Amino acid sequence: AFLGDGGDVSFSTRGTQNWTVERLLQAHRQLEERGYVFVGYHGTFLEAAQSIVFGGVRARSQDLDAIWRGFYIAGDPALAYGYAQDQEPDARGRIRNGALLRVYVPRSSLPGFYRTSLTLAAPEAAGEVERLIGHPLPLRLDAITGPAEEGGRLETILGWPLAERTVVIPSAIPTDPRNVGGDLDPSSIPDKEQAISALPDYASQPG
Amino acid sequence: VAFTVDQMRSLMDKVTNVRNMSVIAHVDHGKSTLTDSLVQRAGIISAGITIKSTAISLYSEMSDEDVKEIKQKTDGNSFLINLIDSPGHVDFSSEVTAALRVTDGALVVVDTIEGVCVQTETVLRQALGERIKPVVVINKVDRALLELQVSKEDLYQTFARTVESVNVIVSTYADEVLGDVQVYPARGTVAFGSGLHGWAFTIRQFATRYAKKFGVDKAKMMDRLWGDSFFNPKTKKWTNKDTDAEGKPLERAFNMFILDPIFRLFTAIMNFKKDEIPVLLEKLEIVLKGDEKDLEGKALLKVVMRKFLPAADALLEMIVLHLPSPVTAQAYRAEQLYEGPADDANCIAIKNCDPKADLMLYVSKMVPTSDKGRFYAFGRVFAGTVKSGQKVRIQGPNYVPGKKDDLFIKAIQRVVLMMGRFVEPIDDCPAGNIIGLVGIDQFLLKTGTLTTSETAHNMKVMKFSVSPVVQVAVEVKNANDLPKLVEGLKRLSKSDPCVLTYMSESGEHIVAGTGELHLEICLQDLEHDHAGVPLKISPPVVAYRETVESESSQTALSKSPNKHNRIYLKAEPIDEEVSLAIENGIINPRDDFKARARIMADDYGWDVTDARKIWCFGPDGNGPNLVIDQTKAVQYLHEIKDSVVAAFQWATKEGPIFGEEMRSVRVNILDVTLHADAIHRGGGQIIPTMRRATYAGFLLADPKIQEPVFLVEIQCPEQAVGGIYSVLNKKRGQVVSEEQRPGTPLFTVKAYLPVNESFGFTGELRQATGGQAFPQMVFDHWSTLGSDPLDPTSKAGEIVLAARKRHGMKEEVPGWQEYYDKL
Ligand SMILES: NC(=O)c1ccc[n+]([C@@H]2O[C@H](COP(=O)([O-])OP(=O)(O)OC[C@H]3O[C@@H](n4cnc5c(N)ncnc54)[C@H](O)[C@@H]3O)[C@@H](O)[C@H]2O)c1
Repeated sequence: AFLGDGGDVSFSTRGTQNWTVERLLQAHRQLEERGYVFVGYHGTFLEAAQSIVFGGVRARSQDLDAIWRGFYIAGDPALAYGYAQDQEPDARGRIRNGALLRVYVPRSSLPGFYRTSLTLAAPEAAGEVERLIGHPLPLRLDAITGPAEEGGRLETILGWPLAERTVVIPSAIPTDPRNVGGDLDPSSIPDKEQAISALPDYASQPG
Repeated sequence: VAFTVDQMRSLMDKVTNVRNMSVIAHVDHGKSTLTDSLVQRAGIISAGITIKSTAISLYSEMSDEDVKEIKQKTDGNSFLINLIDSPGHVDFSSEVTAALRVTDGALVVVDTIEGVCVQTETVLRQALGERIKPVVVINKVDRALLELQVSKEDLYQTFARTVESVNVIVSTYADEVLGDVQVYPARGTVAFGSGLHGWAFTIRQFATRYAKKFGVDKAKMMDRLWGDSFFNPKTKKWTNKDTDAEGKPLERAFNMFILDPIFRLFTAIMNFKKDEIPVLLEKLEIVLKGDEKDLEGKALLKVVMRKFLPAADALLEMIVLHLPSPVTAQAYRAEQLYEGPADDANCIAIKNCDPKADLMLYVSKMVPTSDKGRFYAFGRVFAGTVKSGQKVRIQGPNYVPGKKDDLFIKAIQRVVLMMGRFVEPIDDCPAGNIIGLVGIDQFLLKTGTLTTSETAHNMKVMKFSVSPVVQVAVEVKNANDLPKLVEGLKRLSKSDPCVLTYMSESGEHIVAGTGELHLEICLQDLEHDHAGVPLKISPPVVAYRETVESESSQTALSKSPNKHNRIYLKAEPIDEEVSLAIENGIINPRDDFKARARIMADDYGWDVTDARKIWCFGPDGNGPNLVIDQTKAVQYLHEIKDSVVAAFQWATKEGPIFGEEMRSVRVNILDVTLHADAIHRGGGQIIPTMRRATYAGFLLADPKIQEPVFLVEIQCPEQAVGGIYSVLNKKRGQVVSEEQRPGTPLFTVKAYLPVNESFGFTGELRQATGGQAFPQMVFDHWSTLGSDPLDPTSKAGEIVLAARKRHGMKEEVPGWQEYYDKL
C-alpha cells in the first residue's frame, strides 16, 4: 500500500474522497523512503483513475502509430489537467470532470529516462529517440520527454513495460465540476504539493 | 352490503336519494372512529387496480313513514351516501375546500366537555360559505360520565351550551338564502354519543320508542324530550313548569326518559352490581349472547351500549332525513360554483341537476392508482352524463371559452366508481353523483372542468401550482439502504403529482415541494413508507432563479478541449411575457416551428427569422430559456446540434451564479468554427465548449437572481383581521386586496408573500388571529431582486454566498473570464 493512512480513497465529481494534502505528503514521503521517485501527472476520467490507482497501470490499445504507444504523463499538471474529464458524453449528454493522478517509478528505472527538444509522436523525431534509448521504437523499459507539439509544453511517454512498474496515487489538485473544459488555475494548486513535485533530471545523451 | 354494478347504477339514477357529504371533525375527537362505525354498518362492497381511499359509499334503508318526514323530493326507501374523505388538519386548507366543494351536507362532530374547538369552528365557516348544511353530533359523552361524573342536569346544560355555540356560528355565517339552518335536538338534527364505545342517539330515536307508551305522535314527543317539558311522576301529568304545586323541583323530560336509562346502565355495570344489570337489561330489551353474558366493567358496558344504541344508526338517520340531496342543494349552489353567467345553459343545467344537458363534471383531485404511475381523476357530475369512451373538453385552470389555451379535446378511457380503495368500471354516470375517470392525468394536473359545450366556462377553480419552490437533500444514514431510498423516491414521486424527485449534477437526491408543510409530510412519508430507512435530511431550502438583465457586454467565446472548435455567442434577457407564454404552453417546444414563429413574431415582437431558428428550450427541453442559431454559412453546423442542445440543458439546469435554474435567458449563437473531421468535434468536445460559452455569455449579460413569491388568500373574522396585517408587515408581505363577504363579518385578505418569508407563516398567523384565520397560498410569480448577486453584502449576494458555501463551491462567483477562452 502506497496511499498512506486514513479512510478508503475513491474518485468522485465532488473530488477525491479521503485524500487531504497532509495524507499526500505522507504517501509521497513513504514512496521515496522505499526508493520511488515522482515523474509527472496523468489526467483521466473517474473510472480510469479507479483502475489505475487500485489495479495498476496496464497496457491497452490506443489511437496512434504503434511505435509511439505507452503511458502518457506530463510534468506540468496544467497539461495533464486538460485530459482529466470524460471524453464521451453519457446517454443524456453529461460530461463529468475527471481526476489528476501522480505517477511514481522505481528509482532503478531512472537510467532509462531521456529528453529531447524535438516534437514527439512524429516521424521526424523517431530517429533521434531511437538513438537516445539505444533501440528501435516502441519504448520499453525507458521513457522520453519532449514538447507535445511545436512550441508546446513537455510530455513524458513511459514505455508500457516501464509504465506497469509505476505506482500511482491521487493528486491534491482538484478538477472543477462547475468548469469542465476550463484550464487549471495555478492558485488552486496546494503550495505543499508544488513543494514535492520537482522532476528528475533526464539524460540528453544515450547510454 | 355487497352490490352489483347494476345495483349501484340503479340507485345512482335516483339522485333524489343520494347524500353527498363529508365529516367535519378534529382528529382528537374520534373523527376516524365515527367514520369507521359508519363503514362497518353501511359500507358498500362490490360483487385489482387499487386506489388511495378518497371516498366511501354507504347504503341506508328506511321505512315508508320515515321517507315522508324528508322535506325534499324523494323516491323509494333506498339511499346512497357518499362520504368524501377529509384532511386531517386545517393547514391542508386547499384540499379542505376541495372536499367541501363537492359536498352538499356535513356531519359536524363537536366535543361534550370541550364543546367546539377553534379549528372545527373555522372549517365550519368555510363549509357554510360553501352553502353546506350541517348536522351535529356531540361526541365523547362517555368522558362526562366516567371521568367527570356529572349529573343529568349538568350534562343537559352542557349540551345546551354546546348547541348554543354551534348555532352562534351557524346563524352568523350560513347564507341567508338557505333559511334557518340552525340545528335543534328536538328536530333530530343533533345526536349524542361516544364513538369510542360505538353508541349514539337522537331525540327522534327515543321519541319513536316512547311514542306508544304515551299515546302520542312522535312529533310532539320529541318536542317534549328537549327544553322545558316536565312529566310529573306523582301526578302522571305533563307540565311546562319546573315545580309542582308544593314548590318541589321537577326533572325535565330529557333527563327523565333519555339520560336516566343510560345513567343507570353506566352505574349498574361499572359498579359490578350483578343483580341489577340483568333486571335493567331486560327492561330495555338488551339481550346478550353466550360470550357477552360473562363480560364486566367497560367490556360489558361497551357491548350493552353498542346493542342499545348503535352509533351508525343515529348518524345515518340525520344524514338521510336532514342532509340535502344533489337535486336540492345544486339549486342554490350552482351560481356559486359557476364562473360564468347565472342564466347560462350550463349553469341552469346545474341548478336542475339536469342529466340530459351538456356535461359539467368537476375534478376536485387526482388519485394515485396501482395501474402503473397513472392518476385517476376524482370529482362530481353537476350536469349531464359522463360515459366511457365519451369525448370531452378538458378545461384546465387557464382555460377561457375565447382562446384555446389549456384545452384538451380527448376521450374518457374508462368511467369508474371510487369504492374506497377499489375501482369499478361503469358505462356512464348521471348528474348528482361522485365518480372517477381514467386517462386524464396527462391533461389535468390536479383540478379542472370537463365540458361538452364549447361555450361553457370553468367551475369555481381551486388554485394550485406544480412549481417546486422549496426542496431538501435526502441521504441514507446507512450506505447499504441506498437502493431502498432510490426506489422510495421513485415511489414518493408517484403518490403525488406535485412532488418532485431528481438528482443534481453533484449526484444529490433532491425532494422538492410546493410549500413548507407539503414538503414536510412528503419527507415523513418517505422515511416511514416509500423508503422506511433512517434518512439524513438537510434544512429546507428555497428554489431561486438565475437570469440576465441586459445583453452581454461583449461576445462570449469558448474553445473545445482539443482547441479545434469554437463557439461565439451572446446572452440577452427574454421578456416576462414570453417566459409566461412558454410556461403556459402558448409558445410550445413541441409545436411546429413555423406556426410557433408566427406567434412569437405577431404577438410578442420577435423577428420571425430568429423564432424560426430556435434550436431548443431549457431546462428539461421546455423551460423558459432559448437557444437561437444566428450563424452564417457554418459548415457542418447541424452535426453539432445535438451536442449544443445537450450543453444548454445542463447549463440552464444549474447556472453559473449558484447552481440554480436559469429563467428568461436567450442565447444567440453568432458564429462557430469546427474541425473538418467529425472525429474531432463529438459530444465530448462540443458540450463543454457550448456550456462554458453560455456561462461566459450569461455572466456578461448583467446577472441577477429571482425569488419565488406566493399569492396568499386569508379568510378571517373582522375582529382578527388586524392579526393578518400584523404578520405580513415583517415578512415583506404586500396586500393585493381586502374584500368583505356581504352579510357575514368574514373578510378575504389577499397578499403577495415571498416564499423565503413563508417558513412558519401559518404558525404565526395562527397566533395573531387566535386560530381564526384560514390561509391558502399558491405560487404566483418570480421576482427579480434589484441587488447585485455578485456582491456578498447585498441581499441577493447574501443569498448567493450562503448557498455557494452550503454546496461547497468557491465562495466568490466565478468571473466570465473563467469560462471565456483562456487567452
Ligand atoms: N493523459 C495525460 O495526462 C496526458 C499527458 C500528456 C499528453 N497527453 C496526450 O493525450 C493523448 C491521449 O493520451 P491518454 O493517456 O489521455 O489516452 P490513451 O488513449 O493514451 O489511453 C487511454 C485511456 O485508458 C485509461 N486507463 C484506464 N485504466 C487504465 C489502466 N489501468 N492503465 C492505463 N490506462 C488506463 C487512461 O487513463 C487513458 O485515459 C496522448 O496522445 C498524449 O499526446 C495526455
